[PDB]
Amino acid sequence: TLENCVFCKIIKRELPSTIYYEDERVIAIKDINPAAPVHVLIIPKEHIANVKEINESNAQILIDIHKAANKVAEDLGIAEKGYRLITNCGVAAGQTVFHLHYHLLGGVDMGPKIL
Amino acid sequence: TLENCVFCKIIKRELPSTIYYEDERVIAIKDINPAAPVHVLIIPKEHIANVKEINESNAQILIDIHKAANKVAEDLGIAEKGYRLITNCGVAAGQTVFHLHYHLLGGVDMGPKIL
Ligand SMILES: [Zn+2]
Ligand SMILES: [Zn+2]
Repeated sequence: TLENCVFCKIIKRELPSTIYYEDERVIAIKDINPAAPVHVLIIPKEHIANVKEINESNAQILIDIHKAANKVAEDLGIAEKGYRLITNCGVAAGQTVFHLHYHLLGGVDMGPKIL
Repeated sequence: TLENCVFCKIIKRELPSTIYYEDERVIAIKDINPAAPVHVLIIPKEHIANVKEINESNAQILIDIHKAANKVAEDLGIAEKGYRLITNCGVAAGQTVFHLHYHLLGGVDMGPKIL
């Protein structure tokens, strides 16, 4: 855990959340400034800055991350039409919370341009 | 392999490519219609439609995928400023080639809006 990390705080129940999935390794929460009708953040409980810090010792968390993305996509009714997953590394990529997460986005036709 | 899949063809050398990383499980190639100065597709050799088909039996490929994304991000000089990874499931999410891949995007400030 990092003292000053909003997601770490959310995990330890120092701030509120809307939690769509949870276990000892990962949590999935509602993004409070959604960029699409369904916008969930899939967050590993271990504080790691972004995917640049993933390596041989911790990489299994990617599995949990994608597992929970799929389960939540089903639970929230976007799985069949589909969805986008995004993770960012660094401020140039738009990262503003430096604790690894994927954005699960869905419920609107997002179309051709990915950027 | 699927007969009619462009990426499968690329892998079997029936079409050309610019290949930044390769082993028996994964390949990373240049996107020929780049959406950013660096735009690489990270593609598992096994033909799977998108991440909705990832499950307990095949999920280890996510690791290879993120490993190669990181190595290529370093090789191409975008790792330090950072980068975005994107994968899409379904036409509503903008998927047009139905063989699982991540887009590795970098070399330009992409900023706040992820969609
Ligand atoms: Zn944290
Ligand atoms: Zn294929």
